Amino acid sequence: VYTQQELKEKLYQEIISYFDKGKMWEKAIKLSKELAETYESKVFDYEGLGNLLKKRASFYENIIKAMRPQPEYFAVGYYGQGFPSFLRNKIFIYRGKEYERREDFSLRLLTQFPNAEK
Amino acid sequence: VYTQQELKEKLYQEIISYFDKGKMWEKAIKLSKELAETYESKVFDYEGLGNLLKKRASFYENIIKAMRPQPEYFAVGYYGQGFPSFLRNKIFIYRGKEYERREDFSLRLLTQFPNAEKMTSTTPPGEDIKSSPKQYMQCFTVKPVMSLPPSYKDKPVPEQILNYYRANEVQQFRYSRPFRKGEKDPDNEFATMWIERTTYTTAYTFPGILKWFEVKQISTEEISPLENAIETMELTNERISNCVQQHAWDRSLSVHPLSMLLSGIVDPAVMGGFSNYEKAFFTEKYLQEHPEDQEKVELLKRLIALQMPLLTEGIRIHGEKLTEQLKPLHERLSSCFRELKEKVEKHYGVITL
Amino acid sequence: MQAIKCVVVGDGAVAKTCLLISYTTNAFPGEYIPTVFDNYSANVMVDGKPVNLGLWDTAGQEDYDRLRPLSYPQTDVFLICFSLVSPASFENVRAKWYPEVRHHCPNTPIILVGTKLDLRDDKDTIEKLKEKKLTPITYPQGLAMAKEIGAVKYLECSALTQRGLKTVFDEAIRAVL
Amino acid sequence: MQAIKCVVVGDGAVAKTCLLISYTTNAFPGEYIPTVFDNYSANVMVDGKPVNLGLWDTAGQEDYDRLRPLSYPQTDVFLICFSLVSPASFENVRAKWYPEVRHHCPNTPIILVGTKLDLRDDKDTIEKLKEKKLTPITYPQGLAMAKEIGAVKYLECSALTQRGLKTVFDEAIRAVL
Repeated sequence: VYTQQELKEKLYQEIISYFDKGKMWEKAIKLSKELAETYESKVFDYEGLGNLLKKRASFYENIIKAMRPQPEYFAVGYYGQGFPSFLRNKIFIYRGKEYERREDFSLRLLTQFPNAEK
Repeated sequence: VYTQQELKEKLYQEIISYFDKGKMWEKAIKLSKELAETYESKVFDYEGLGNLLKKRASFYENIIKAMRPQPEYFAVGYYGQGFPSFLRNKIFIYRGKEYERREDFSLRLLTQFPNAEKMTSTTPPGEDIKSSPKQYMQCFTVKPVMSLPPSYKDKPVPEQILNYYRANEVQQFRYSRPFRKGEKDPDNEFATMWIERTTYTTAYTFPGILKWFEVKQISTEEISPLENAIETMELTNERISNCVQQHAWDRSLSVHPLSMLLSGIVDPAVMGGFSNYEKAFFTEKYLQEHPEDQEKVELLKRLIALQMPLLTEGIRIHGEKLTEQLKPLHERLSSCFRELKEKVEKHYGVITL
Repeated sequence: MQAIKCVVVGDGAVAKTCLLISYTTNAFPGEYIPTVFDNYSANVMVDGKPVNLGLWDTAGQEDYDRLRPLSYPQTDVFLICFSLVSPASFENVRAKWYPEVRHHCPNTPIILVGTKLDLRDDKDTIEKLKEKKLTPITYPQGLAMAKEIGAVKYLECSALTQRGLKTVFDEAIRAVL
Repeated sequence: MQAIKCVVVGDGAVAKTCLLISYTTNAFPGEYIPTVFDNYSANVMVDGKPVNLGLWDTAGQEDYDRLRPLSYPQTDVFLICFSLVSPASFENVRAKWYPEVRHHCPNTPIILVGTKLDLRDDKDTIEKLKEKKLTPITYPQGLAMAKEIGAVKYLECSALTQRGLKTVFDEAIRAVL
């Protein structure tokens, strides 16, 4: 059955869980606000508000307390014509990983294709 | 030093603590919101947001989880002239205490003054005492007008929210005046009922700086016996709905309250209100007593009719709690319930969904 | 939460109905609202903690003897009720209301109430009863029936001035307590 | 958090400055931005966990010998640096840069780097050095100095093609590790 309400309820609970474990807490807060608002103004699941506000407190504490790395951003120019229709001659500015070394990344993008030159 | 920011910070922390321990959590939430907003938008004390939101979660959990008593509201008329300039001839509608007994409260207000007597004509003032010395008093318990809170008239809010509003943020007050108007016919005590209710406004919203508070505006009301039947049926149906749901939201609950209410419904043994409303209204003699004032009866009919399925759901929860001990009680309950279903359908001429 | 179970039984010429309908409504003397439905319960405590209380309103009609006996089982206290300024009431007490109810439940604390306590000293009603060869049963006879039944307290309340009514139900609640 | 301390010392005619300013800036070959301030530190790890790393940029000027000795105390590893296609650099290595720095801190793991690794096989620069009676010191002589100094690894990197530069600092970091 799942009327729309309890569906988004499950969706937002999972989205919050993902953002939580994924170290992006600004968004996890930004959505826990929408949850709590709809709970306490439409369904009054005050146990929900309880544990939800608990989680949001944890979110704010994590944003300040710890510290998390900065991804390195590369900029890949898939140049030429022997490339597919969607990679041909335009730059894919790959987000990277926490402390990726341009050699490591260009290495993985060697692995991504034949003709590993520079 | 204390620049303004950290001052209100201390103030609001203390205000929240007071409202917390004082069992008024709606306001404690309403203020923890202001705290958190100013923190995270002006000073970024995210440890503050942490513990603050923690506390607000506790607040919401308490509002729903537990249950707290309802204060009883009296209405004291310090009548006479031997009273000071500020208590002289105006009514102080004291907020009370959790289960205060009008004797206990009028006792404390005996202690509050010399000349511990009582008045008797509780409805009107006393003219001989309108300027007399020898200080006069009158004490009586009244009923709190329900606030009509915003944003709550359409949603199906749980009970806790409503019962908790049922005594706080209250400003209008009401009392019951039984006036005798009609024939003193042998058995029928309900053919003379008239109520001229007491309208009381106290311009400060309980609770506040002080428990007591003087009334500001006082008005008279009027209730005809048909309209009295109206409110009696509305209150009856609401009582039944409330007990039904309040037991639908708990499991370790006594079966006694529903036995109470259903027994009350079934057997008006000492005095029977169904047939007495009948004798008063359903006969043509009342249409000779009321040619053009009729549709009150259609209201009464549809309200008892809507009582019928709510009564049925009460019987359903009764069966959920029915046992060999409740076997004879539910036996009679089912008996008179079926009889009443057929009575309303065929006997009355009334219609229900 | 805990509850209280108790009974009120008697004739119909004394009107304990008004007494209880004015104790529950919280109302002022002389301004009671009669209500249609019987079984006046209430949510009021006196001592210790809040509890749930009812008042079984029992008919005075004779035919309704068939329906009554099943309430008494599994109760906490009982309030056997009589009147002091009604001799027919006392006759019914010595005939039916004391013997049979005490017979169904001889095992429970019991309390006794004295109704119309202001007409026990009213000269006009006493006069009209003397002319009708009717007696206001005084306190010693109440004590006699009390020590015959052994109630935890023989009490006397009223409804024109509510004298000790709250005292009566205070004692009744504190009977188990 | 944990840090890394290490030194780079050598002449001025080889330009290790460009090497480190292009390893820290993350930049592409042939597009380095020189910067004013020395002491090129960085926030980059290779293995295990993130750490803090610096690169002491040490002058090649002779007068600045008065200021240098105090950096070496309380360090973790040292990167003694030379060039393969510069004979004057090798002379200074055998005279000053190997002996004295090894003298102040004979107790620490050590690593060696080989600069201008693409002019070690470039025929034109080799020709111009032969005409100038200048020799490209080949790998076996590097091995000789390596087993004379006992470095955990003798490495050879570059800056025109960055060949193994990251390998050099990988080994240097994993020296303690």
